[PDB]
Amino acid sequence: ALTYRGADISSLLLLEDEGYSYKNLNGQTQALETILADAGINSIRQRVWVNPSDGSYDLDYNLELAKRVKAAGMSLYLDLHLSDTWADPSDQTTPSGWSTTDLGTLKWQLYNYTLEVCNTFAENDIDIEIISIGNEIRAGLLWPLGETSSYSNIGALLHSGAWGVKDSNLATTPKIMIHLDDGWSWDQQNYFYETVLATGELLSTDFDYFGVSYYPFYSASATLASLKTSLANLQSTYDKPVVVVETNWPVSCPNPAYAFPSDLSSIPFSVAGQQEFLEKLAAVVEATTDGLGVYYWEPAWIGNAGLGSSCADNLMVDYTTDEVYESIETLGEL
Ligand SMILES: *[C@@H]1O[C@H](CO)[C@@H](O[C@@H]2O[C@H](CO)[C@@H](O[C@@H]3O[C@H](CO)[C@@H](O)[C@H](O)[C@@H]3O)[C@H](O)[C@H]2NC(C)=O)[C@H](O)[C@H]1NC(C)=O
Ligand SMILES: OC[C@H]1O[C@@H](O[C@@H]2[C@H](O)[C@@H](O)[C@H](O)O[C@@H]2CO)[C@H](O)[C@@H](O)[C@H]1O
Ligand SMILES: [Ca+2]
Ligand SMILES: [Ca+2]
Ligand SMILES: [Ca+2]
Ligand SMILES: [Ca+2]
Repeated sequence: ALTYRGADISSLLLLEDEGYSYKNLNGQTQALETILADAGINSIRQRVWVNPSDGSYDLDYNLELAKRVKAAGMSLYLDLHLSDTWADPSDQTTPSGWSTTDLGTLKWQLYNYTLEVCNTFAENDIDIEIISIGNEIRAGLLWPLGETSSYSNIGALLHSGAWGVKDSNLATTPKIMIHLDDGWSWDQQNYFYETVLATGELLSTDFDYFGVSYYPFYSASATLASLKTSLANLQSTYDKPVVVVETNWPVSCPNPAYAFPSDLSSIPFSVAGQQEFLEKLAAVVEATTDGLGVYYWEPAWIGNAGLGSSCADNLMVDYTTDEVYESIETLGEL
């Protein structure tokens, strides 16, 4: 098995608030984290926002959710969006209150944030396994100061964030991840790290794990073969372990906006499809020297079945009954 077989279920507490509830494989209502834990899912990924208006995905939200993850027996991976809202390669909005004008000041705010996110978690007695300094930061983070016009700035902000983690009172220090999208592209992956490390503002010893996203429905170049190479090259070149931290496969996709990659076009859009996909992905990752795991993105997000894609349903739960699909078991045995 993979060391880590996970899911990001950040939406859970918001969805429980609206009324919703989940059924296990045997038709009995049960808390989603216990259902998942029972399937072999050993790790839960959670997105963190800094000061969202309505408190979605804030620190308090995450402590509430992480207690339940801890209780259930699973490890915790915090995905620091380092923003008040969605962070991705086309939106990296600096948190309100943080500097859009002074790097010296933004670095301090970031150090303080990671330090004290960590110290609060240590205070509430919750262990953190993985913390990412940004979500999908290939186009940088904390705009404008960390836009890709300044890899020197990005490198320096990462160093600040990492150092807040190291300096916290966590009994065990979380493994620090840098997370880029387009995991399949070695040129994208390598370009970021060589350019940033070349500056000398990020040190190789500032972080522990590579994270990558790997989605099949945003470009026909996302071949399993291209991912195998990207992952192997990241590891050979920089001597660090690699994790696929976000992936989906549709159980229904009638109007894709992009051709699926050539080595995945024979996989159906069904629950069985999801399993075959996850198995083929897991094999790539098992065979990568030091390939530690796979996390599915938002398997249970009722009312957002498309999960942002041009595909109709990417969930691992039946949204007509709120019952989890068998694909959850395949995820847990990867
Ligand atoms: C540095 O980072 C923290 C983390 O976001 C910023 O928010 C402040 O966090 C501290 C530490 O958790 C809070 O203080 C603590 O509050 C609890 C409950 O009231 C109390 O039991 C602890 O003993 C401690 O006082 C603080 O309230 C919170 N502040 C805000 C405005 O939310 C902090 O502000 C950052 N620092 C700067 C100077 O920007
Ligand atoms: O509700 C959809 C939501 O998707 C967000 O993006 C997620 C994820 O956070 C990213 O890390 C990844 O690149 O893509 C997925 C969507 O497939 C997005 O940031 C939001 O704007 C929403 O569309
Ligand atoms: Ca609640
Ligand atoms: Ca069974
Ligand atoms: Ca079980
Ligand atoms: Ca730009």
